Amino acid sequence: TGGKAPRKQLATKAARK
Amino acid sequence: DEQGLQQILQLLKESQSPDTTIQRTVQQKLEQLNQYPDFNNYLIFVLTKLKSEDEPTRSLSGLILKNNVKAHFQNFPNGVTDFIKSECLNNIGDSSPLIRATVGILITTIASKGELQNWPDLLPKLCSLLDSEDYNTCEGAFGALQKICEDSAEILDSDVLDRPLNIMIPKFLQFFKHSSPKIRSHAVACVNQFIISRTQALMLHIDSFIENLFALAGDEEPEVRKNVCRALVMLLEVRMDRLLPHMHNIVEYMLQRTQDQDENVALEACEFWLTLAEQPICKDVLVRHLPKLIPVLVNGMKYSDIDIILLKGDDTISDWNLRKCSAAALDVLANVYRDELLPHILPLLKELLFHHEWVVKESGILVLGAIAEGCMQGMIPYLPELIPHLIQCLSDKKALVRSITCWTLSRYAHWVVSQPPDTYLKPLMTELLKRILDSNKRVQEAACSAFATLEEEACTELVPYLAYILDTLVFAFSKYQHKNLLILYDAIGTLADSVGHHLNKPEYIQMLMPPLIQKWNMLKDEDKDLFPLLECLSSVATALQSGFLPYCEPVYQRCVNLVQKTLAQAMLNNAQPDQYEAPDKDFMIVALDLLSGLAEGLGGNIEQLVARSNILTLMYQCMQDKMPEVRQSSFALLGDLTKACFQHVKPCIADFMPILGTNLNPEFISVCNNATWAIGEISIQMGIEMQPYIPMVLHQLVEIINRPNTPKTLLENTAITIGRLGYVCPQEVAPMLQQFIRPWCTSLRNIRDNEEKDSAFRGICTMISVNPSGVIQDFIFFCDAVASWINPKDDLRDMFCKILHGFKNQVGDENWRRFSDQFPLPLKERLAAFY
Repeated sequence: TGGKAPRKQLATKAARK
Repeated sequence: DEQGLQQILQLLKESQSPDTTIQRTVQQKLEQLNQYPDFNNYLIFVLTKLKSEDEPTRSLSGLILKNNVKAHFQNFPNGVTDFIKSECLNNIGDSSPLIRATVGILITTIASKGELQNWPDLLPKLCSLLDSEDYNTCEGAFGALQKICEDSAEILDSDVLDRPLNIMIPKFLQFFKHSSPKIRSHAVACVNQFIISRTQALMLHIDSFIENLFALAGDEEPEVRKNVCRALVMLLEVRMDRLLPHMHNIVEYMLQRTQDQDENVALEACEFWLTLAEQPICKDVLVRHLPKLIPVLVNGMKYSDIDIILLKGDDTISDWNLRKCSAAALDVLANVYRDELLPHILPLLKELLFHHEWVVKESGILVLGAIAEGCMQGMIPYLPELIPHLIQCLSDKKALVRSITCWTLSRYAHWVVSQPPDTYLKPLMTELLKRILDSNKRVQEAACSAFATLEEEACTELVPYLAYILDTLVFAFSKYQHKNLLILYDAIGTLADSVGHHLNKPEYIQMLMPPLIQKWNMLKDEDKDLFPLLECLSSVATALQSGFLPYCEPVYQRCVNLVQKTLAQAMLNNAQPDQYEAPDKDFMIVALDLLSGLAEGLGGNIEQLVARSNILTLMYQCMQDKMPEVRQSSFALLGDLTKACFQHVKPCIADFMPILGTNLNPEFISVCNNATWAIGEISIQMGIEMQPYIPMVLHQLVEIINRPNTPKTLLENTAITIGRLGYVCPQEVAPMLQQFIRPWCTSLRNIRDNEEKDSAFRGICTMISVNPSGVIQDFIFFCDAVASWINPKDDLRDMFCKILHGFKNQVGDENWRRFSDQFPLPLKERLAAFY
C-alpha cells in the first residue's frame, strides 16, 4: 500500500511519539 | 532641565508608593511623557549626574530608561542615544553596587536590542577597562562583556568588525587565574559562548584553554565549577581529540560533580553523560565506570523535597531538571549497551520497584520506563511479573506514583498486545480507563496519553471493548479542562484510526458525536481551539464513513468557508500588508484535512457537495501556496476527490497536472508523496486521455525512483504511480522501462498482494509487451518481483507466465537453466511450479 502522507501531528501526539 | 526636572523627580518618588492604584496611574504618565523627544535625557541624568538624591531613586530612573530602550527605541533620537552611551561608559565601576548594576544593565540592553555595530567603540573600550586596577571598573566591564557574548553569541564575524575575539579570547584566558572568583567566573563564561561555534580564534588556543580548565576544576566557588563543567561538556563534541588523554580523569571528575553540593553544578555535570553517550568511544570508556555511574544516575532521578512541594501531594516545575537529565542519560545509555546494561540495573531495580517509600518506589518505576526501548529484548522475561504489578501501581494512593505508572506501562504496550488479550490487555485497559477519570488533573493527562499509545499498538484488539472505551472517553468530555482536552482529542482521534470502520455503529455515533458537535457550535472561525477539534473529527469522519452522512453538510460548508476566508485574507495582506494582517494558514491546513476525511469517508456521497461549491477553485489556489503543508493537504484532497467524484475534477486536470508535475520535487517529502499519489489516482480515471500529460511527469518520477535515500513510502508510491501510468498509456512510458525497473521491482517485491500491488504489476506487464527490450538486461529483478506474489489473480498470472516463458524461449532451455540457478531455492521452485 501507499496512499497519502499522514497529517501534521499536534502538541499532544508529538509529545508522546 | 530645571523647571520640568522636579516634575519628574516627584513622579519617581510617587512611583515608589506602596499604593497599587497610584503606581499604575503614574506608570502611565511615564509612557505619555515617553513620547517627548528629550524625556530620556532626564532619566540618564538622574542616574549618573544627580549624585545628591538617594540610590533607589537614581536606580529606578535608570531602570525606567532601560524599559524605554527595550521599547520605543526605534524612535530614539541619535543625539539623545549618544548621551546615554557616553554616560554609562563613564559610570562603569561606580562606588554603589546598586547604581553600577543599573548602569551595567543599560549597556547590555542598548547593545542587545539596538545592534552592536551601531555602537562602534563599545568593545574597544570595555576590553581596555579589563586592565584597570579599579576592581569595580574591571567587574563592571567584565559583567557587561559576558552578557554581550551571551546576547551576541554570533557576530564572531571572521570578517565583519575586526574579529575582536582575536584579542578578546586570548585576554579572557589570562583572567582564568585572577584573584576574584567573580572575575574568573566571568572569564570562563565568555569563552564558553564560542566553543560550539568552532571559533578559529579559540581553536588555536584550545591547549591553553583546556589546561586552564583543569586548574579551575577544583575551585571553591560553585559558579566557577558550573562553567568549567559546561565547558568540558561542549568540548566533548567539537574537540573530542584533545580530551582522550585525560579521559578517565575527567569521567571521575564528572562523576563527583554529578553528586555536587550545588544542584545547579550537578545538572551541568549530568549533561556530560548525555553528550558522551552519543559518541562512538562511549561504549569503550564507560564500561569501567558503569557500576559506579549507574547508581548515581538512578539516585538523581528521585524527586527532590522541593519538587514534591511544587508538585502538590505530600506543570509547575522547570523543563529541565537533574531528574529529567538523569532520566535522559539512562535512556540513551540503555540504547547503547542494550542488554549489557541489565546486570547494572536489574539488581538495584529489583530493590526499587517493591520499595516501601513512595518517592524511592516512584523513581524505580521511572527507571523501568527509561530503559524500556533499549533493554527491551532483555526485559521480556521479567515482564510477566512486572506488568501485573504495574497495573496494581495504577491504583496507588499517591498521585505522582499513579501518573508515572501510566507512562511506564505505555512503553511496553507492544509486548502486552502480543500476549493473549485476557491476561494483560483487558485489565490494563480497564485500570487505565479508570485513571482517565481520575480526580487529580495530572494523572488524567498521563493516563489519557498512555491510553492513546495503547490504542496504536492494539488497534482492532479494542473493538470488543469499544463500548466500554467510548463510555469513559465521552464522559471525560464533561470534567476536562482546556489543557487535558487536547490529550482527549488525541485519544479519541487515535481510537478511530485504530478500530477503523468498526466504530460505525449506531450506538457509538449516538454518544461520540454530540459532545463534538457541542464544541463545534461553541467555537468561532477565529478561535485557534478549532485545530485540535477538526483534527479529531478528521479521524472520526474517516472511520464512521457512511455513518457520518447526517453530519456532512454543516461540516463541509464550514470547511469551505474557512479555506475561502483564509485565502481571501491572504490576498488582502498581499495587497496591503500595512492595513490587512496575514492569516493563520493553520486554519486552512486543518480545514482541508477535514475535507479529505469526508472525501475518504463518504466517497461518492460527497459528489453533491463538491459540486455547487468552489472547492475546486480554492484547491487550485492552495496548490500554488508558499507553505508546503498547505500544498501537502490540498494534494491529498485532490486524490481523495479523484476517487470519489472524478466527473467534477476532470475539467480542471489541464491546470492541475502542471502544478502536480512541479511539486514532484523530493525536497518536500510529504508534498512530493501526495502529488505522486494524486497523479496515480488520476491516471486510473483518465485512461488513454492521460497521454498528453505524461512527459511533464514521468521524468521526475523516474528520477525519484533511482534517487538514493528517501523513505520507502515515497518509493512505493512512485512505483505504483508509474505502474498505473504505464498501464493506461504504454507508448510514452515503455521506452524508459530500461532505467527504472531495477529499483521498481525491489520496491514492490516486499509488499503484500493487494490492490495497489496488482494495478502496478498490471502496468509493468503492459509496457513489457510493448518494448520488451527494456526488461531483458535486468530480468533477474522482474523474476524476484513476480516470485514475491503468493495469490495473484488469474489474468495477472497469465501475464506473468506469458512473459517468463517468452524470456525462456528467447534464451533457450539451456541458458534458462544457468540463469535460474542463481536464484534462492524457494524462489526457483516457486517459478517452476507456478509457471
